[PDB]
Amino acid sequence: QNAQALNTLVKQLSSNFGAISSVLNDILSRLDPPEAEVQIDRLITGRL
Amino acid sequence: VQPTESIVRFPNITNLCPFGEVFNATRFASVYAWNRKRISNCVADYSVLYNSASFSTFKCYGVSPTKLNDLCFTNVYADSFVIRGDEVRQIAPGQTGKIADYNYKLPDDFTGCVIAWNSNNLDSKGNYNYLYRKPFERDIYFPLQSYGFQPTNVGYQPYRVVVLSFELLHAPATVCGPKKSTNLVKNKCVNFNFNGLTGTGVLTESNKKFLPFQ
Amino acid sequence: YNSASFSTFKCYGVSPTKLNDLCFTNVYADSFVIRGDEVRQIAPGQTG
Amino acid sequence: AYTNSFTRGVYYPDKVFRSSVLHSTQDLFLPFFSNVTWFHAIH
Amino acid sequence: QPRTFLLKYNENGTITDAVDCALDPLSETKCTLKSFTVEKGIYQTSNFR
Ligand SMILES: *[C@@H]1O[C@H](CO)[C@@H](O)[C@H](O)[C@H]1NC(C)=O
Ligand SMILES: *[C@@H]1O[C@H](CO)[C@@H](O)[C@H](O)[C@H]1NC(C)=O
Repeated sequence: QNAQALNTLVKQLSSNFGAISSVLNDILSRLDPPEAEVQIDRLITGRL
Repeated sequence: VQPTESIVRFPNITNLCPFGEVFNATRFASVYAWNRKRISNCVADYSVLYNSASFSTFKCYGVSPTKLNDLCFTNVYADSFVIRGDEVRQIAPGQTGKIADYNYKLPDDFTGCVIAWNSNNLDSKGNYNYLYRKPFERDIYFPLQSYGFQPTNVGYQPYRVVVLSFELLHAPATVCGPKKSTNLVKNKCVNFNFNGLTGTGVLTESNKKFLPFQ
Repeated sequence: YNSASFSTFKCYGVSPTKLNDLCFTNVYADSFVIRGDEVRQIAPGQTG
Repeated sequence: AYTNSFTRGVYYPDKVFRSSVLHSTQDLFLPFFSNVTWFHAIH
Repeated sequence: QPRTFLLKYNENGTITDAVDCALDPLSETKCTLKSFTVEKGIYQTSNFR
């Protein structure tokens, strides 16, 4: 049960939550801040 | 542990990309049946395009034009065609109207740039050649029409457009920015960048048996 | 806001109707000429 | 003419190494135990 | 056809086996558990409609 809950928490980093990519470093390489923040707010909301 | 230095690892290729052969073509295609060059195995300066006074717009989606020189793509697809100056509004993802459906439907999730400019100097004469009417479909009784361009035409003037669509796949990259490679560093915490895949970590050489395509 | 002369009156973070309700520590007024095409660029997060 | 696919015709779905792991992909695959049409070069 | 497959990558990172998750109910069970071995039990693999 502990291992399943950790594996589930780690695996949830791969999810988009509606961002254009689930990788934070993609958004920061691709997008300038005024448009990047809209994508990162979706990732923060899902990861939180 | 904060990273000690940055490491940049782009492919060992230096030939400049053929954008000039798109942007200065003798004729841009009739929009009902647009044309599409593929760029691959070259170095892509985007600042030479974005800095140019020649462009009435340079609008990008899924990427910011300021960032394009950091990216490293597997292919780049450049569409080329002519439209009236009002219709540049319809060349964007999620639009509605005659250009947005009947000849050049963009994907709803497009990552790319639309680069458009007035060409009333060179496409007007009138000239009646440029013929008009799913995502990246060519829409070859049936509807056929063509634009009437005279230099006296602003919304009815000819605009030339290039649309760059970017391939962010995980394959070996081939269309990469001017950002020059560093040496590799091992057993040290570094701000690494392989083909635009940025991260931070201790790089160390591995015993893992990657198959030749991986 | 009531003048016919202003071709645009675009406000951010406040509505032009509401401004008579407010007090500010300061107003700065930044004054310049541009070509009409670049009036788009005079906004938070715009580019060019 | 027909024969069975059995479990033939799986392929590496992406350009990625993975090891000692089970990965559930969804992609265009040949379905297991489906029929495959069978033809000849000659005779 | 568009299908979910569960792929067994071995120690050397070659795919050595797979489960077609839409073939039969045992294959849905293997894919529900992300596992090629299934222990004795009752497994809620799907919802039908
Ligand atoms: C188009 O032609 C001009 C003049 O020959 C040249 O300076 C320019 O570099 C060409 N365009 C591009 C995008 O290279
Ligand atoms: C894994 O690789 C090693 C070295 O090539 C080899 O001896 C071994 O037989 C391989 N095992 C499998 C199951 O492929």
